[PDB]
Amino acid sequence: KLRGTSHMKGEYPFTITDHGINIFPLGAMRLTQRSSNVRVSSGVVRLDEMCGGGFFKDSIILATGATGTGKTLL
Amino acid sequence: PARIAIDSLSALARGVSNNAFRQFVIGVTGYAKQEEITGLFTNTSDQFMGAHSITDSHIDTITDTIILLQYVEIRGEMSRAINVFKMRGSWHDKAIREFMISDKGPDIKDSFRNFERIISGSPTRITVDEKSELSRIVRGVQEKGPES
Amino acid sequence: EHQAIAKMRTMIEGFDDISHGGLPIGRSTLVSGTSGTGKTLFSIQFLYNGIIEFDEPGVFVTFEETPQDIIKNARSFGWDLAKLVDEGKLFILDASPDPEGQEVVGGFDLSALIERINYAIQKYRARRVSIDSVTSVFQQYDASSVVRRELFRLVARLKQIGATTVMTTERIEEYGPIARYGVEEFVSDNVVILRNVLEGERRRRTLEILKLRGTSHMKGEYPFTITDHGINIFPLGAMRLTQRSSNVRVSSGVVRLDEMCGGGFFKDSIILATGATGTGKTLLVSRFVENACANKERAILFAYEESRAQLLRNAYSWGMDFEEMERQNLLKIVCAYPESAGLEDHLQIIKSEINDFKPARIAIDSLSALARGVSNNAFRQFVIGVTGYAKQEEITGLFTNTSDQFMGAHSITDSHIDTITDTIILLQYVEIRGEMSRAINVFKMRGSWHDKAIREFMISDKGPDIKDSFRNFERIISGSPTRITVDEKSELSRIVRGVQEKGPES
Amino acid sequence: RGEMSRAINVFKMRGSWHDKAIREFMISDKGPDIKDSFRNFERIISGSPTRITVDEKSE
Ligand SMILES: Nc1ncnc2c1ncn2[C@@H]1O[C@H](COP(=O)(O)OP(=O)(O)OP(=O)(O)O)[C@@H](O)[C@H]1O
Ligand SMILES: Nc1ncnc2c1ncn2[C@@H]1O[C@H](COP(=O)(O)OP(=O)(O)OP(=O)(O)O)[C@@H](O)[C@H]1O
Ligand SMILES: Nc1ncnc2c1ncn2[C@@H]1O[C@H](COP(=O)(O)OP(=O)(O)OP(=O)(O)O)[C@@H](O)[C@H]1O
Ligand SMILES: [Mg+2]
Ligand SMILES: [Mg+2]
Ligand SMILES: [Mg+2]
Ligand SMILES: [Mg+2]
Ligand SMILES: [Mg+2]
Ligand SMILES: [Mg+2]
Repeated sequence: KLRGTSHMKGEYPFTITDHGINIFPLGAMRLTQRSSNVRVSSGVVRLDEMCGGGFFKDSIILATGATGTGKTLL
Repeated sequence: PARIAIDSLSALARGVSNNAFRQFVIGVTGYAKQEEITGLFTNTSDQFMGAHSITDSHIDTITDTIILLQYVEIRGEMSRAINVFKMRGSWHDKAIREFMISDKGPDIKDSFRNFERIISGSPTRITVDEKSELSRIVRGVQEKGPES
Repeated sequence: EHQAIAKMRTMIEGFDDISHGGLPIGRSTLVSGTSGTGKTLFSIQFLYNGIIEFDEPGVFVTFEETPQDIIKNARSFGWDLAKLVDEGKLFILDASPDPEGQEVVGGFDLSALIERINYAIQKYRARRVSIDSVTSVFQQYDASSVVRRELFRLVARLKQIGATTVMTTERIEEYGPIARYGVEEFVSDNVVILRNVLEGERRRRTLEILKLRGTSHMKGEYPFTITDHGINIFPLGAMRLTQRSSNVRVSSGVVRLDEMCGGGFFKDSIILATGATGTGKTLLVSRFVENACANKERAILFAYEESRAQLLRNAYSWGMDFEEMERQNLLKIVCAYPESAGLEDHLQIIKSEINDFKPARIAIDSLSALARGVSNNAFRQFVIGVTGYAKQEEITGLFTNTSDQFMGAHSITDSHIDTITDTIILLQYVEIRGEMSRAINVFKMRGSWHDKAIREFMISDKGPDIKDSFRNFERIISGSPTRITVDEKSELSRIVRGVQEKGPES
Repeated sequence: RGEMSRAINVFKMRGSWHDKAIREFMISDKGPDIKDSFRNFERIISGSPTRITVDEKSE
């Protein structure tokens, strides 16, 4: 509590390092990430063609599959 | 870095609770999203073939583009296959392709067109009279055209 | 009203509903809870409101906080108790001990205090009274039996005086005893309990009325939030089922669909769009929000999966420029991580934003996003909320739900919200010849007729294209169909040879 | 054919190339005698296969 004002409610994980306390407001970060129309290769030209030209520079790419399928390669 | 990659988020979700994982993901995800860093995350589905869900941990939603690898039982042999399941900004291919791994790398060949139930890993080969119709012996209407 | 007890209005949002009218007049209500639970706000706000809406001067007794501080803090929400104390509408009565004190004084002071309070009320002609943390008073050196007697006295003098008091109290455990000494619970006329349940790192505050000696009220815990406006409770169970229903129609942003929908969605309906990840629920919503703007209506989009930036890249790639939509002051996008608050909070942020903008169309992209980690009973209860609000407000709704398993989903929703929604538009993948193809289906419409066809649809730069169904297919829902042909080649436009042209001319 | 026959397979080899076939294999006083694959079966992995015996192309 902070009699008199507002704040963020809940627990928050922080880490004691060589630079003291470091708290990560994993709920404070805002949904204002920058997004463009740029492309980038992958290391696989054909894959680049299937994806439509290439992975966007601004994005997250996920690679699923059973053990041994070859994500580590990609 | 301009590009970051984490091999097996599936490794990090070992033991740790779900909610605590999803939190980590959102974390390493958004920091890379706002900082202009392209990132490739690796997930290993606990069960080869027959996997009914993209990720056991249900992260698939917090992602932009999904690339999927999955074994396909073909004639007593375990072959790979790849699919750009989804991409938010682009068009991307909808063909579940085959692919070999060599000393050179990943060669993405064709799709399994003559099959059914591919996603289940153990597909059903099904040509038995390919698209040329029972008229491969074209009936016999064409018996008038050539003469003397 | 049929209630043997005449109640007084707190004017705190929804408390009155929960208490079926507000506090009983001439009695005392124990409002207790742990630390930072809302006690002092409630009390303060209880006096305030009686002052601003009924000109009912009030007396506020403090045992720990300083009279300067109760004023200082009270500005946080935007009230000037100062001025009120100036007009003599609010007398603050300081009973905090001193920074340079002694030891011993809690019985003849309880008598002196009663005699004190009687005065202030007599002098200010007050009708409302608060007593903050009586607990801290016996917190000098006492035991159960001495408290009960000393409370009883105060309460009894208060009721003889005819005052409608409110006493705050502390507890240690969120679910254990109600009060500290475990005696306040039985000497009060009414008991209001405030909790700040931790549970999974987040924090949820609820308000409960255990008892009102004399009347009915709303049983159980009810969520509430503290904001720049004070306390705010949501009677998620008091929300009656008497929402208006019309036969009007509204586009879906996509024509073919509309057809499929008997003629465009109902103005008064909750719309559910399920399907595997990547099926294009997001797309559809974008069109649904767009169309309202193309017709000059206001609509909000609450996105819990995509950034406001990305939401625009993709929206443009699908044609439809959201930029303008923001400019013409017709579309308003929100964006919020579900982990950036609890359900009680998100529910209100939505409502609020729904008021400051008066949408006609609302679209929450990914309810299954909000379902992350929450207990189903807590989620279902959220859904009912947003949904309900939207229904009783004539605001069409388009909700989105993503299924945990692509292809092979034996259920519309994993949270079984199915029956809350009025219309359902389904999306899924179809492994047709080594290829993942999209298929759209209008599963159910409550008031219309809607097509019963599982049409294939392809996504393009222009957007959604609704073709035809895989008639010659069995096990379609299986995700990976089987193809049986009694025909196919059948008419439609046989005539072989050279049927086409090419890019040159036709 | 109503018999519990074994099969071996190198599922994944990180460095090497390893064979991809699912090979039949028996056991005797000599040890493991790996045989041929089930080239003409479907759903081996599942355990309860299904011979294809495709009518070739049927001429
Ligand atoms: N030099 C190579 N030549 C042919 N095939 C190879 C070669 N190296 C690896 N492979 C094949 O690729 C697979 C290796 O998988 P990969 O390293 O891509 O990562 P993964 O499947 O995502 O994760 P993990 O390595 O833990 O299994 C092997 O199962 C094997 O069949
Ligand atoms: N403007 C505000 N907006 C949002 N929250 C606020 C605001 N002002 C105060 N709060 C919150 O309200 C709480 C204040 O509690 P309050 O002073 O009403 O009584 P209490 O915690 O029940 O008892 P005590 O006075 O002993 O702490 C704090 O926990 C704080 O986080
Ligand atoms: N410009 C485009 N052209 C062709 N297809 C596109 C285009 N944009 C997106 N798509 C397709 O639509 C999908 C994007 O999904 P969409 O944003 O519509 O929401 P969703 O699938 O319902 O939910 P989520 O995006 O959270 O997975 C991609 O996977 C892709 O196949
Ligand atoms: Mg692996
Ligand atoms: Mg690996
Ligand atoms: Mg998604
Ligand atoms: Mg306190
Ligand atoms: Mg207090
Ligand atoms: Mg989405």
